[PDB]
Amino acid sequence: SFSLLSQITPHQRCSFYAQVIKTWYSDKNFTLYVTDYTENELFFPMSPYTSSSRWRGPFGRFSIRCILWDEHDFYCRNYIKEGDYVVMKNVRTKIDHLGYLECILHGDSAKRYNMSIEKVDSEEPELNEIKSRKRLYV
DNA sequence: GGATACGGT
Repeated sequence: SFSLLSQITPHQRCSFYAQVIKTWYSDKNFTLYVTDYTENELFFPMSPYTSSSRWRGPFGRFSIRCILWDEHDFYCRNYIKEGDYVVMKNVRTKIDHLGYLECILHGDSAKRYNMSIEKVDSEEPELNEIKSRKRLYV
């Protein structure tokens, strides 16, 4: 069962459609910042007043950090791009050291949790409400 | 397992 990002809470597993806003690779993991243009009180409030950021929106509490480890990292690092639409299935949520929600994909070689992320074609109607909502904020 | 909304590798 799919949730809107407004609906997700810490320390569960969930699934959602989203757009990728920001990527960052490192030698430990791959990070996505993603949104479905719904608000969550535990999301970081992104400021439009920061000087010099490459972030162009959405602002306020509208996006979530996803940390991708191991096979998820290796698969996505050079594949998932800023602007892409994704569907993410059976991922874990937690709270960071400051009280903010984030999503995690741990390594799962034993294939216990059936986690996945894959690209979604821009034309898929599953993305329609994301698109409809994004019009509110541009 | 990383470590704060940047950095744009």
